[PDB]
Amino acid sequence: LTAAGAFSSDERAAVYRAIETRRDVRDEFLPEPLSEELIARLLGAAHQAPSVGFMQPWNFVLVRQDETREKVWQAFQRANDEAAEMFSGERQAKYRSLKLEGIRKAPLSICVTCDRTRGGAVVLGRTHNPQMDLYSTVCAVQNLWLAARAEGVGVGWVSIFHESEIKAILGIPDHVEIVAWLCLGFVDRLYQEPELAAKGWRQRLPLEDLVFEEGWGVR
Amino acid sequence: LTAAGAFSSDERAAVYRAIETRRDVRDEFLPEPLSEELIARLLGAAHQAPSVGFMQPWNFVLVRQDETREKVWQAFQRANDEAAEMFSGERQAKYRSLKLEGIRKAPLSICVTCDRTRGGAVVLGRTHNPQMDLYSTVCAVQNLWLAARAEGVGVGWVSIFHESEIKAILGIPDHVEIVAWLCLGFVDRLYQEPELAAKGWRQRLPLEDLVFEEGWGVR
Ligand SMILES: Cc1cc2nc3c(=O)[nH]c(=O)nc-3n(C[C@H](O)[C@H](O)[C@H](O)COP(=O)(O)O)c2cc1C
Ligand SMILES: Cc1cc2nc3c(=O)[nH]c(=O)nc-3n(C[C@H](O)[C@H](O)[C@H](O)COP(=O)(O)O)c2cc1C
Repeated sequence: LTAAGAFSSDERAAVYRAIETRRDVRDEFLPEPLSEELIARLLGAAHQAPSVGFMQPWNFVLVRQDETREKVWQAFQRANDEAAEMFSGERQAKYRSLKLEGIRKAPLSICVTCDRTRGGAVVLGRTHNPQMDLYSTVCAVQNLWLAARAEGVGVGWVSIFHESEIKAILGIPDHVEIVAWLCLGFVDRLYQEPELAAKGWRQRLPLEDLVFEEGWGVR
Repeated sequence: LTAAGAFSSDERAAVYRAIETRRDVRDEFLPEPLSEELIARLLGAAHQAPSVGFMQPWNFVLVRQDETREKVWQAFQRANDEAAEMFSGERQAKYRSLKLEGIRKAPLSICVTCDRTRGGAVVLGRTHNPQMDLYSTVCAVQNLWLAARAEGVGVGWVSIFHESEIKAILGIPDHVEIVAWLCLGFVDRLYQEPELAAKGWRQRLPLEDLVFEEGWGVR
């Protein structure tokens, strides 16, 4: 190991700037393809996330064809109407007004998966909670989401669809599970607070109400 | 919604630095207490994470007492004994020589939970994959891991336990699930590559092997 400590004031500020201004983007994606170099940078950041037992359970399928985007978007529509019919009155009306994906518009999409069987028979750290491998994959997603913002690339996670329909589109095996579908593209503008808060779907919870001391429920 | 774009060369480098140099720390934690302000910043960061339907399913149980850390440590050991047992001969010995937690060393520990029933009867984006709320919570963890790195603070995830045991020690309800136990403390030395690689457990996988173009298995 080598010497380490806190970043400089400017370095820490750049770190919190990405964490604080990254948004989940749906409708602001610009049409320019992301350079090959920029993509390698984004995947690299993801590849450096931590992973249980250093399993590195992830795979990334790059999707850049209209044909594929169309099939995925339709799978979204089928699922989204279904989700829509799970609400009523004004909350349903409000649900149908939200943009929940940017699939056909984002010049790039990425389906991040988790190979449940990588790492051999037994994987360190996943001996007691088997979901840790999936969680590892999410860490890879956030690292990319954060790297993306710094590059001025908007990223949007889309989870509205029946998994099996997507695995069919991409040919993903049974031992591999989809963790996320991500829409990517440059942006020249972002919301300053979560879009769902601005559109009145749900507001930011008071952090002070979610922190306990020693025991659950104890402030 | 306002104008936005890529970070400056220096800001981008800072974000990538945290991403590339952060590690899972187990045995280098320092006894020095973290200030309440430093803890607010780390928690603030996590709370800036994305969350399905803006669910914000997380809660953070700060642990700072010797007695709690002792009970939690015993839990770890039992779990870890039965885990080591799952490896044979050569590998088992290697497993046993690894340090997989700094529960007793870390001056601060944080149990990050996910309330499966928050957000109402139905929660946006979580109508097809009921796991999206846990995934959201992992995003919170990764933001805290990254901010912590910039603060010169180390973070170590420990998942080798029998969850039911930890829930009982912290008095966590049935509708709430533990996503992660994070050990925290200042750190002045960090491995230059994942500790498990340096110790011969698993090497870094070749990213080129995990990226596909358009469909699974296609280069
Ligand atoms: C696991 C997960 C799944 C998500 N799925 C969707 C989705 O399907 N459609 C969508 O518009 N947003 C989706 N989101 C984004 C949240 O709605 C978003 O985090 C929040 O409303 C805005 O957060 P932000 O302003 O930090 O981006 C998802 C987020 C997470 C963490
Ligand atoms: C979901 C998850 C659970 C983990 N659980 C443990 C654990 O129980 N004990 C441990 O020593 N490390 C644990 N780790 C850390 C990994 O072993 C470590 O991230 C990897 O070997 C190299 O990580 P780094 O690049 O962060 O150093 C966990 C990581 C993840 C993502």
